Amino acid sequence: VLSEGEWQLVLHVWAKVEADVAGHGQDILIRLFKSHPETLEKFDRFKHLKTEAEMKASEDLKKHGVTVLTALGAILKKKGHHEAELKPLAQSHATKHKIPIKYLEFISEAIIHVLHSRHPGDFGADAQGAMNKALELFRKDIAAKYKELGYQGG
Ligand code: HEM
Repeated sequence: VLSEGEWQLVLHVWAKVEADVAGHGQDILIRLFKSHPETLEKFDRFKHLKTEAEMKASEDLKKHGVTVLTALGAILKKKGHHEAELKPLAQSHATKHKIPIKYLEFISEAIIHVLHSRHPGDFGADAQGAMNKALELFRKDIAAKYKELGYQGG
């Protein structure tokens, strides 16, 4: 789907994420919750966290951010050949809970924001476009897996 050069830009910046998965995951989740507070409602065990400092101090939130970015990184490294990885994630997101595709757009925005805030020298326009396409592909394929399970993602 993406070109080889696009995937290489995606994985180049992802290598920077891997130097500090926990910190990236905290900042991505906090940006998501700050920018779109309705998403915090989906996490019953994070609802009692009232400030950014409380969110940074929560080991539970930090652990979940690592779980999130580990799954995403594994998907990105498949360079689109990710059906076996996306199916369980769709089930996690469409069965136990109901995570609309729009919420995946919100977290994608937070991912772009944090990557550019931390790594501007390795996340210029071409890299941003590549990551945007990779996350678009992720969201499109997740949406199809949602429908397979009976969830329209709305
Ligand atoms: C890049 C996008 C995302 C990725 C890669 C991702 C990944 C994951 C993973 C790996 C799990 C654990 C699944 C398991 O082990 O059973 C999970 C659970 C969950 N996700 Fe996501 N997630 C993403 C976005 C979101 C968003 C945007 C929301 C809500 C607005 C959300 C809500 C949840 C909830 C509520 C759970 C259950 C966690 C719990 O039981 O405490 N996810 N996610």
